[PDB]
Amino acid sequence: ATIHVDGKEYEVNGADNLLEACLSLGLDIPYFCWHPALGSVGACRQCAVKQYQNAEDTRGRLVMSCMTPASDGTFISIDDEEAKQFRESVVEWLMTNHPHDCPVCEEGGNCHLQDMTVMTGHSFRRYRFTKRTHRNQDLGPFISHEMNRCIACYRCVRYYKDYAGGTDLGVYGAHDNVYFGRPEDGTLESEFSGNLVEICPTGVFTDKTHSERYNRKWDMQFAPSICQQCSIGCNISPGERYGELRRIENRYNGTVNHYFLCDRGRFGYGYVNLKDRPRQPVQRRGDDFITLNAEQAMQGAADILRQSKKVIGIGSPRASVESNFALRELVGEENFYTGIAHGEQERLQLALKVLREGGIYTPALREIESYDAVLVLGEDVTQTGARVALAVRQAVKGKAREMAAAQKVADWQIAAILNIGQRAKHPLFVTNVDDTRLDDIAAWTYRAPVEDQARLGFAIAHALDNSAPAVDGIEPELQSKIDVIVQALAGAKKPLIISGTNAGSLEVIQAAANVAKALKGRGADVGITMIARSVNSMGLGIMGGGSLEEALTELETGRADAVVVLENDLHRHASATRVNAALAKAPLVMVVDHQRTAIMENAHLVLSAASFAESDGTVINNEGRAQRFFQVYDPAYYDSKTVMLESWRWLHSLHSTLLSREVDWTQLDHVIDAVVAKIPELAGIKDAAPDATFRIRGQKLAREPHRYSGRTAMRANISVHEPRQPQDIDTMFTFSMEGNNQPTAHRSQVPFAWAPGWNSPQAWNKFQDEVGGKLRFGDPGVRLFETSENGLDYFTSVPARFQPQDGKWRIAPYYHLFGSDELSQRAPVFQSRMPQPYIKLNPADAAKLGVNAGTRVSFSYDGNTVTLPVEIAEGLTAGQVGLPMGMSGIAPVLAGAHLEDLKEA
Amino acid sequence: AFELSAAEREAIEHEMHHYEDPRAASIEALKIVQKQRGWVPDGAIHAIADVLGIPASDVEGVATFYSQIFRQPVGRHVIRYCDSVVCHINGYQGIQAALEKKLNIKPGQTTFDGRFTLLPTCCLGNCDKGPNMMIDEDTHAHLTPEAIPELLERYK
Amino acid sequence: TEAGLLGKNIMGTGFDFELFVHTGAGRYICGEETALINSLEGRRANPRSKPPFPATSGAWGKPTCVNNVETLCNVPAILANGVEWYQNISKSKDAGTKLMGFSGRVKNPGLWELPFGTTAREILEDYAGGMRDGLKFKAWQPGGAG
Ligand SMILES: Cc1cc2nc3c(=O)[nH]c(=O)nc-3n(C[C@H](O)[C@H](O)[C@H](O)COP(=O)(O)O)c2cc1C
Ligand code: SF4
Ligand code: SF4
Ligand code: SF4
Ligand code: FES
Ligand code: FES
Ligand SMILES: [Ca+2]
Repeated sequence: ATIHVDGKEYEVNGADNLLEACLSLGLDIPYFCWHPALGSVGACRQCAVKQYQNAEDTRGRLVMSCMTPASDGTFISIDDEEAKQFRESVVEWLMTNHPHDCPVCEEGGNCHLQDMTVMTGHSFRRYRFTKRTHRNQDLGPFISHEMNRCIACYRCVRYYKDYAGGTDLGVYGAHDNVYFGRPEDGTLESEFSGNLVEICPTGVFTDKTHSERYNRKWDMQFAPSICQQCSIGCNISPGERYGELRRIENRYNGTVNHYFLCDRGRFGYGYVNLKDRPRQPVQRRGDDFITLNAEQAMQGAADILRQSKKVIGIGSPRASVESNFALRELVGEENFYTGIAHGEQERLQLALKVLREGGIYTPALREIESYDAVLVLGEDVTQTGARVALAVRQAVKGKAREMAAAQKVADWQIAAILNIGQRAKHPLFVTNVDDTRLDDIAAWTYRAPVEDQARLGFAIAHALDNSAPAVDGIEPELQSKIDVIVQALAGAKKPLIISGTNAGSLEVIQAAANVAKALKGRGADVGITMIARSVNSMGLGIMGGGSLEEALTELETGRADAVVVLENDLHRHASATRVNAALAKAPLVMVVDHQRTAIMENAHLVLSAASFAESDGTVINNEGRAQRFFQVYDPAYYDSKTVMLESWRWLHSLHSTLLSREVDWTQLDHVIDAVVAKIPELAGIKDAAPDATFRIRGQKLAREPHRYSGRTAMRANISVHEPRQPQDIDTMFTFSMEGNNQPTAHRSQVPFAWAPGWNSPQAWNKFQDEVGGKLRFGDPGVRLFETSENGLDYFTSVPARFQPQDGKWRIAPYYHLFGSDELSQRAPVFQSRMPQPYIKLNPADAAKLGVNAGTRVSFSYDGNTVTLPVEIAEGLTAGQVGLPMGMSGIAPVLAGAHLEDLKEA
Repeated sequence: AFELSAAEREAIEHEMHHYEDPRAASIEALKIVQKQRGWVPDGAIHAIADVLGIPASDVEGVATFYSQIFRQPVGRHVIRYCDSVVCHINGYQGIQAALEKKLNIKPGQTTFDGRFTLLPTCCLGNCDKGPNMMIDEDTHAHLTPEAIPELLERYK
Repeated sequence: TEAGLLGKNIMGTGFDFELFVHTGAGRYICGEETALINSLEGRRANPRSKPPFPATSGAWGKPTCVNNVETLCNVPAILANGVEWYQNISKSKDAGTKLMGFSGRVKNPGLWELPFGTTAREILEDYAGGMRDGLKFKAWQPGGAG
């Protein structure tokens, strides 16, 4: 199209509204109620521009730019006096009841309302009457509530209800007494309640975890990183102050996690600030855990490895590509073992084979929202890959969007979208051992054991295409439901099959692969998504290695007398007794870790590794996209005796000391080159981010904002002499003010969004090419593998029915967003949000044992009896028993396994 | 501790098949609970949400949006005197002063024994016979401050 | 309903129609058409912006039209006593009659019916009969509070 803004010609998209078209061009228009993801409602009355009918018009007409489409030849004015007077008046009306709270408000310096008050030029108050006040509700441990600061812009209710699909946040009252919150006191039950701290333009919803140890946005040292709490790999901005990780802000990625994270990845960062973490290397001599610096620890470790007959290495899916590869070089690729069990590794390798050899295009997380039918097989998406569940909700509302678009309604008229789309929505068929959080919008939910879920998928694949292996033993009404699912998937333009490794069944993955292949063979634009468990599970699968059982047999037989455990607690993937016995038999245990685990008591040496906040590296997400995360802060800047190095740095210097008897603290780009030389299937991680020589017109990228304060006084209590600015030889970033964070800088790794006049999270509008689109100069991250030309073949191994045998109980995994990822359970703010460990039972099974709800029953697995209180699950099937995966004592490896001696305590 | 009765649930269902959307019976269900108890307690919002299927936030927003659905407990009889423009021309101020002298309360407050609750209301559709005062089933018109004690003593 | 005027098979026409009465809950904004549609659906009575329009997507997205009581009561006269006769009632740009009256400190408040073109003074001293004793005409407001 063509618009005339103050006489200047501009070329914009004709389908866009005028506010987003003018914001894409860099023009500044105040706005509150419009969000790029939530659509438009036109409440705040802030985006007024004067539109003219033709080229020569004097009076014009004041119009709302978030309702006005950017049609061809549209003449508007922004800076003329009438529009500025109206926008200043609207800001003034918002400022009548606003509390005098900016010094004691967590949004100060990060406030959209402050930015728009300053931008409109309104600074003189002529209101002398009283201001309305509101009582503050309790929203739980994550979100702090303060309703005095609200401007009634309706963004919270729009996001939480329409977008996030929540049910316990609403607007109450009329006129100026509108109240936004829950009907009563309680925790916000949505898994994406944390995004309200960025959706809300004011300080109504604030980060309570940040509020405990609060600092302003200009004082925060930011870095671009990847969230380490599940396999989705949402881009984040961890920001620190005074040596502790303070906040996790959302980092815009137009491909993955544009405006939204989940609650686990926003509030589960508290394990970094734990005081029991190893900070210096520790050697156990006799029973004395003495403390070394880096050099003597490396020398002694290299010696004690040098007179050992065989050294094995147990990596982890928590660790990065570089650290696992450095361990692989240290011990040799024959003696390198992945830290996961055999069944988990089999499921992970099958998921990788489906992704990179199945011939079906795996979609990006932003691209999930543009699919017409979703079949989720076996994966509890909301509890394991929650952001994928949010994107699935968007794809389900896509039917209402399409129905509105068929009747001359644009995509930003979300009110008309919901008016036309009353209750019609895209088909969603979720399958699990119990009820999920997607069942409120799902067209069908199938509660069945994982064998029966796999059989459902196999029957769907056979009904879609007769070349798939058939299933015998389908009940007729279940067959009618298969026909309904097949009719929904066949009529869809873009179907999407979502599975993963969390179900604990290979056959569900095989069934999802066969459904995707059958839909591909009909000519549909089918996509397949696979949810892995940990942050770098796909990278560990691509790198490969032996399973944990092989390493345990090597330690127990005596062929290996030296074990190097990299960032693995070893109890989540194997039984505790076997791991403890194997590590007790081994005369040399060396744990390279950043979290105090149970295996460090048996460890002979502990290398204090760094977490994601104090290290760089590359992680591969569930879609196969390599993503680089950078160090946020130097740990030794505040505590000089802290020796907390990168895991790959520790292992590379250990290998160098073992070989040539000197320490070699390498550079990250050297390890990247070693990975892309030794491992050609990981050769794409070089393009994930540019190397340390990357500059923007000669200068590096600044970690901290321009107004970083206190630099001559933040360490003055230790010494009045200012220390060294920490030098970053690994990355293109600097630990200082002196860098570049321009929105027009030719770069993709943006540490934080800030623009002059835009201090809120709305500065991402300045950092994007067009608002709500991609990051300018491309989104960061690169896919490792392309879609294969030829696919796989149909998996003929159709599993049998689940037969409940007496005395044996099938463990059904019940994942929790707060409690399954180990590092998140380490966080102290998650210990109040997580539920108490309850064992889930069928009513028929509870009647058979004669136990009621809440009774403590004991069960013995691997020779250890543990007691749990019983919760009655109606959606479970008979012969199964529900257990919470990931909690203390209940490893996620227990999923899909039998359980013995289920009796009342 | 709340439980919808069989009669209230039957009335809510009977209102529910009138419309094609169970959400459309939310206002009438709230009015049914209002008639059968006098006010809408905290558990009633959750009960209406459970019966209808809509979330409790929607029912709470509907109950708090409308002025004639009471969420706080009131007395046995409510007083809803018109304070709009025509009744202001007719002089509702004397009626309000007489009511505040008799009941010894404030508009919006209730009596100590729960005998009456003093409230203003919107237009009552009785401008030609203003001022008007709305009690539970009666629309008293041609109000005078001398007749307020005579009118308030016939309700117990 | 007991006379067959509503429901099925209305005097052999075959047109199916049924009417239900929904009582309000005391809010002035419910009178607006889009807000009436929103309050009929059971939500908070918030108006809807144009576009869209309630003639296309009204109640629950369906075609829905809302008419006043006076319009729906003037419809039978237009339909039964002819169209050109209804045009020959008031000789002005507006055709038809209107319910009219005065209220507030007048001698005879009430409601009458007047054709278009009637001056406002003709209700003061004729139908209302003027005001009470010792009252001067300071102001008047024709169309209610808005
Ligand atoms: C704020 C507002 C309040 C209204 N209240 C009423 C009302 O109470 N009763 C009524 O019959 N019309 C009311 N109307 C008018 C109609 O709702 C609507 O605007 C339209 O004029 C109806 O056209 P009609 O006369 O053909 O029915 C109101 C209009 C507005 C803008
Ligand atoms: S929300 Fe913004 S304007 Fe309001 S008190 Fe906080 S910083 Fe100030
Ligand atoms: S609480 Fe925040 S997001 Fe919600 S209406 Fe108020 S200012 Fe807007
Ligand atoms: S969905 Fe996973 S990767 Fe994304 S924020 Fe949540 S825990 Fe982190
Ligand atoms: S942004 Fe347009 S009125 Fe709110
Ligand atoms: S103004 Fe009071 S009844 Fe109408
Ligand atoms: Ca580093």
